[PDB]
Amino acid sequence: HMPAETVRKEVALEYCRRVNAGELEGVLQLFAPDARLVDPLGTEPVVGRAALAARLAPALRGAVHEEPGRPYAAHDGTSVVLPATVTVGAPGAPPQRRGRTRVMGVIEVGEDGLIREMRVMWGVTDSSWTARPAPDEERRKELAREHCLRINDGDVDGLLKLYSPRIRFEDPVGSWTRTGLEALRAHATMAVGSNVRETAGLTVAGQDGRHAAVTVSATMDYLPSGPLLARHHLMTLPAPADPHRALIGIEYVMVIGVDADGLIDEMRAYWGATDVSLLDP
Ligand SMILES: CC[C@@H](C(=O)N1C(=O)O[C@@H](c2ccccc2)[C@H]1C)[C@H]1O[C@](CC)([C@H]2CC[C@](CC)([C@H](C)O)O2)C[C@@H]1C
Ligand code: NA
Repeated sequence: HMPAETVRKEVALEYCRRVNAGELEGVLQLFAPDARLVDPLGTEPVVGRAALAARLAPALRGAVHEEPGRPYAAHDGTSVVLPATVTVGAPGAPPQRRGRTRVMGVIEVGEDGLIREMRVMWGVTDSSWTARPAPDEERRKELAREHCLRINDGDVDGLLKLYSPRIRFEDPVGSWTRTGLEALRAHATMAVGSNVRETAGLTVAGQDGRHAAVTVSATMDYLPSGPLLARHHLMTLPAPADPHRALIGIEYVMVIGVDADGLIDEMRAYWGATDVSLLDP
């Protein structure tokens, strides 16, 4: 039996706390012995505690500081996503030569609560270490926001133009994969019919020429989603007295992957029961 959503959220924030405390050993104890770290996306994984120590020690020596945002869960018993800002320099650099990077970390926690995998999404356009251009990263972050805009405008035909016929999507992570534009059309049609509104917060790109992610605050009519969420352990609040007036709120992170033609061919949404609220009335 897998760690509760709130426990996985605790582990993600604890990682930041132990990094911040400068505790190399303490940090390492949070990871499984054979854990994998990918940072940034589009690099070889670091594998195992010896390798992780080699990777983290220089950052600890550079007084790395991590300022976490809000964590998001999933319905897979394992995943959690944490936006953060990370500041660091060479050992003993003044603030002048410390760079700051916006990231979103994806962690997969084991049954015992230890981190099995960590993938860190951030692009050059998310970091003060460089002003080099990366038009592709910007394009992908824009596409993530454009999804929300088209849903909000009720423009299902428009939304589908962003997507590949080969689109695989999963909502929430830990459900199942749906394939194809007609499935996306049905999902989007249900969203629009439920008065879904998707308000985007923060974006980051991955450095793999493929990924981007956006934080989203959504609302929608309590019916029909609420009773379905309740039945599948995704809404643990009491039912509203009048389901016809109530709204559901969901905080999530949407990760997208973009193909060789600039179309979105992968989409995942990270949220769980602890990310779901009820606006009643
Ligand atoms: C049936 C539809 C809904 C849905 O998938 N699910 C659901 O109820 O129950 C989940 C579920 C999961 C496992 C088992 C059974 C049910 C899942 C299928 C959700 O889908 C919506 C509306 C289309 C969209 C809007 C934004 C977004 C993220 C919140 C995502 C980026 O599309 O989800 C919100 C709605 C709660
Ligand atoms: Na930059």
